This record gives sequence, structure tokens and C-alpha cells, in this order.
Amino acid sequence: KTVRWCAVSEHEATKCQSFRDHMKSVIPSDGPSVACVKKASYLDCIRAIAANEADAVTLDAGLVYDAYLAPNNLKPVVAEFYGSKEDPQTFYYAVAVVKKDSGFQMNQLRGKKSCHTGLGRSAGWNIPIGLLYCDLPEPRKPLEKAVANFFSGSCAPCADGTDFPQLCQLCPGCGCSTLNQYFGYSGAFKCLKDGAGDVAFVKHSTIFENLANKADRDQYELLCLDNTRKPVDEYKDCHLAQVPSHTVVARSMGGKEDLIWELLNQAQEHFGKDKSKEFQLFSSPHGKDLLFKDSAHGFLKVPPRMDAKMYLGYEYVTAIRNLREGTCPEAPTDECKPVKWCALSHHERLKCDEWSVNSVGKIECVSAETTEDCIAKIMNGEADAMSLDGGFVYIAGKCGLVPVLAENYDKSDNCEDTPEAGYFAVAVVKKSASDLTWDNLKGKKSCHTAVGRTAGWNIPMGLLYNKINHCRFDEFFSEGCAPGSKKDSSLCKLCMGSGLNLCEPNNKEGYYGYTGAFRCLVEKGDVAFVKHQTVPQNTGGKNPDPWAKNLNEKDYELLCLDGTRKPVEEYANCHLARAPNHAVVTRKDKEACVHKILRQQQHLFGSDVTDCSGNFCLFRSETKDLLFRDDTVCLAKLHDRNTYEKYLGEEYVKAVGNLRKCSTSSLLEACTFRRP
Repeated sequence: KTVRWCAVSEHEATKCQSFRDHMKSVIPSDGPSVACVKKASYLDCIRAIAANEADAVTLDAGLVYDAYLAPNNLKPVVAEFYGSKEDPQTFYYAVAVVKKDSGFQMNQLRGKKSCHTGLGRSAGWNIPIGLLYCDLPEPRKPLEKAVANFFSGSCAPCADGTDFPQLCQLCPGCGCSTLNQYFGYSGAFKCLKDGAGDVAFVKHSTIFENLANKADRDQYELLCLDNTRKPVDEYKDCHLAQVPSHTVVARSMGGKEDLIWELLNQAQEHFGKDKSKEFQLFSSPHGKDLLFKDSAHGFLKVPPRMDAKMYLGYEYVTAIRNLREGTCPEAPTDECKPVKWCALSHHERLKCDEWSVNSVGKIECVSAETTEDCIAKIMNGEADAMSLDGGFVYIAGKCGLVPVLAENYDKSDNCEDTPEAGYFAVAVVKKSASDLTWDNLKGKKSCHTAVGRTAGWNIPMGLLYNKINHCRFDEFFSEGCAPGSKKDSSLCKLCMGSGLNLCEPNNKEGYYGYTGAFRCLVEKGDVAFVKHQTVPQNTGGKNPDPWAKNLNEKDYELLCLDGTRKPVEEYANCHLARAPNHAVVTRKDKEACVHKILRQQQHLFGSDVTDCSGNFCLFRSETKDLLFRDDTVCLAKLHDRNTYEKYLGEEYVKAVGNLRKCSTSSLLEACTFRRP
């Protein structure tokens, strides 16, 4: 079909007509076409697409947020990168360069000297002041005046010093051009180097452009949003905001996003960077930056799950909203706003609601459709916390959330203190054939508690993905039983069960669970994937069943990842990976509050005296493990500022990640697109 692009000037409108003409040529008779709808401005192109009069346009961050707001409600469908297919550089980072050991944190700039790249610029002002908005003295309008009282002097190019002198103190006159060496990225940075100002709100690339030698940067460092500093080389881990450089948008519903991609893509390949000589898609013969930015290297599809909020990022959004809405809480103090939990089900909403009233307002509830939606919500700001299993802890991590409290299941006189890292997913094989290794495990017979399990599938299959390469996880083992397959695979054809319960993920199956898989080994099975607590539990006659009558633990041996072999005695050093417990996650900030609020709450309705029924019990569920596993003794503190990686272990993260190449999830790729 034909895509109606939208230009905002006659020049840009001409270039669109060449794009239409040049396509009807190098594009098959039935390929992506491109019509041209010119308008007066960006906001008009936006509204036109909203009205289905236009199909798409390319906008900067600012206007991207503008296209999201109703009634427009548009979303990002295609981005432009400025590097290689390895180093896309689709975004840029608004940072705040400072001096080593300066002595201050973002949350305490009050009474400082700042260097902005120029008033009204994004990285240099909108974003920095947007963030510091409520930290300014009332009235907050005019804006220039308020920022003056905050920053005890500074350099704000293009700002009217005549009415508010404080902003041109470091650079009198506030020269809005190069005539002023403290104007711009380079200039604002020079305003810090020269020692004039304390902080230089600039871009991530700024310091690397005004300083070649590395030993030079060391004296400089970034200011992070969680009141911390870090090396200017680590901006991706410490930036005031992440903003998309240039984005193609379309109606969120019926915006023809796929068709827009089929055009842009099939176009960057015909007339893309240096591609053709007949037409330079990213070049403007008449003027600069038309339809696409001149410096664009190509296009990149945006994951469909992505929407403007998630795309711009929490920092960005919060900053621009302050700027445009201007709304701050009356009584600050930071008494920790109620924690918004996320229910992903009716019964979960109910249990959460009961929890709410019994929290005296400390806890609030939010309802999202899916575990992934909640996660998006905890990123957005719409939700604050929630518990997730290892698989989703990983996904929340890649999305920027963090683990704060891990659900503990064992009991002691100090459950909250000592954290639990979970059991171990080991690989057991009959020591009858001493020649089997993690490597020659291919083409043999396996045993899986059930496809989709942590210990009997995810971990092993994920750690073994390298050999498999392709997503044909069954075509790796000659046979074996893994309940849950297509009921006829190489792994399902070795499972008993009736004509219906044949190879099924339930008790009605024989080789199901941690016991069934061990059985599968005692029979038609070379390798069996289970947990450390399965061997000395299904042997010694501890199982009065026919097969496990009294098998011997000593006759089985554990396989280690490095390649060697070891007994079930010291599995600790011969396990595939460690399966974690569920853990509550939250946005980086809010961490202290969640950590705090969830403690008191745990003392009031936790695993206290068996006084439920007549009182609310936070770890008991109407139906089954609702907001929390019903076997959660307490919410242990992760002590160290555990991050999804430090909390899952390297083995675990590797497993899940590989496995995610076959079992995609909309949320995960969207977050990855923003941070690979």
C-alpha cells in the first residue's frame, strides 16, 4: 500500500515527491509506495496523521512527547541511528559533567554555579531544569527568574540577563552565538574546565569532543539521579535523561506501522547512505534536515510493544511534564509516598485491596493486564513495586528496574537478614558410563521435569543453547522425556501416560516433576536435569514406589559445567545454575521507600502469629500464591544494592537470556532497543 508522508515546508515537500518518484522505479509493481501531504508545521502533521489524513512524520524528542498526548495519541514506529549496525547510537544522553570530588549531588545543587549550553536547548536546559523544577523557589514563573535564585550564578546563553542578571553572571551578555565561548556544548563545557561553573549540563559526547587525552577526563565525572557520581565514560549508567534523536511516528491504532517500515526499510536499502547516486534519502540538496536528519545513517524498526512514554524514558517524561504542567507536592519532607503495588489479576487486585485498607494508606493498588504490563507500569511511574520470579526479574532488570527484597521461604530467628539464593539446578547422569560430559551431551537421551521449568529446562537448555544454535531444542537429544512438548517430539515420545495424558505437564504423567525425571533416568535416559535436593531424596529407599524401590545415591554422579564430574555430596561446585526466589522489584529511586515500607508491612501482616482469618495475612492467598508465594516466610533484604545480574548469578542470566532468543516477549525487546 501507499504511505502518506508529511512535510512541514515546501522544500521538505519537494524532497518527498522525489522519494515517491524514486520508489515507483526501484520498487516492484506491488511494493511500498509513498504519497506526500504537506502541512504548515510539525503540530499540523501530527494532527493530520491523527485524522488519518497523513500516515507518518519524523520528530525530535520534544514533539514525540507531543504526538503521544491525546487526542493525537501517536507512537514511535521507526528510529534513525547514526553509526553502524553494531553501534546504532539511536539516542544521546543528557549528562551533567562535574569536578572530581566536587562535593555535591544532583539532589543538592541549590546555591551553585551552572553552565548551560543555552536556554531552551534540551540537554542544556529543558531536561536539567525540568528535573530540578520543584527544587526551585516559588513562584516558579517566570522560569528564568526562578532558576536564577536557585543557581547562585551561572551561564545561560540566549537568556535575557537584562531582567535576570544571575543567569549571565558567568557569561555577561549571555551571548547566544559563538561570540561567547561559554555558549553551546563546547562552550558550556569550557565554562566548567575554566573553573567558572560547577556543573555543565551537556550531552554524553561533549567531554570526549573537548578533550582527546583520557587522563584529562579523570578529573571530571557525571552526576547521577540517585545522588551519586561516576566516570564520564559510564554515562549510560549515569545520565540525567535518555532522549531519542529522531523518530518516525504513526497512529497507535491503524497507523500502518508495518507498512511504514516496509517503505523506510526498502528505501534505506535503495537510496540509503551512499547507496544510490540518483537520490540521497538522508541528503537535502535544498536546505538541511528534510524528512529525515542529514546525519542519519539508516533506519531501525521500533519494537511494537514500545510506546512514547517507555521510549522517552521516565527521566525525560518527568522533566518535560514539570516544564509544561508544573505541579509539585505541597508538603515534601520525603516521608515516602504510598507504595503502589501491581495486581495482574482479579484475585490479586482483591488481595491487594484488602492489604491497602489494612495499611492505613501506606499501600495502594494498581491493576495491569499482564506481568509485562505491570513491569512497564513500574517503569512508567504508574506503579511502584511487585514480586516476580527469576524469569521476570531478569526482564525487569533489562528494563531498568531492580531487585530490592527477595522472597525467603526457609524459617529462622533472622529470616529478614540472611538472604536465600535458592536451590541449585544440577545435571545428573548415570555414572555407569564414565565418558559423558557437558560437551558430548549432544545426541543422547535426556530427562526434563517439564518444558518451561527452571531446573529441568530453562537453565539447562539455556546454558546449552550455544551447541544447539537453532531453536530446535529437541533435535539436540536423540530422545528422552520432557513433558509438555508436541506430544510426539524426540523428548515427548519417551514419556508414558494414557492416550490423552501422553507426555503432559502434570501429575497424570509418569516422568513429571523432580521425581518423574529422576525415574526417567533410572530407565530410558542418559541425562536428567533436576535439583541438588532430588538425588538424596529419591534414593535410600525413601521412595516406596516400584522403580525407586531403593535406588542408591552413590550410583549416580553430578555433571559440572566446566566439564569435570563430581558426587551429589558437593553439588555446590557442580551445578548448572542457581534458581532464585521471587523478588520484589522497583525503579532505581523509590528503592529506599519500598525497602522501608515493605518492612513495617511485613511485621504487621507477615509470618507473625497464626492470627489470620480474623486479621489480614500478607502471605496467605484466597486462591493461590497471589501477590506473594504462599510459602513466603519473610521478605529478606538483598543487603548489597543487588541488580538483576548480581541477584541471579552469571549462569542464570546467561541461561534465560539465550532462551529468550527463541521465546520472544514484546517488553524485553523494547527495553533492549533502548539499552542493548
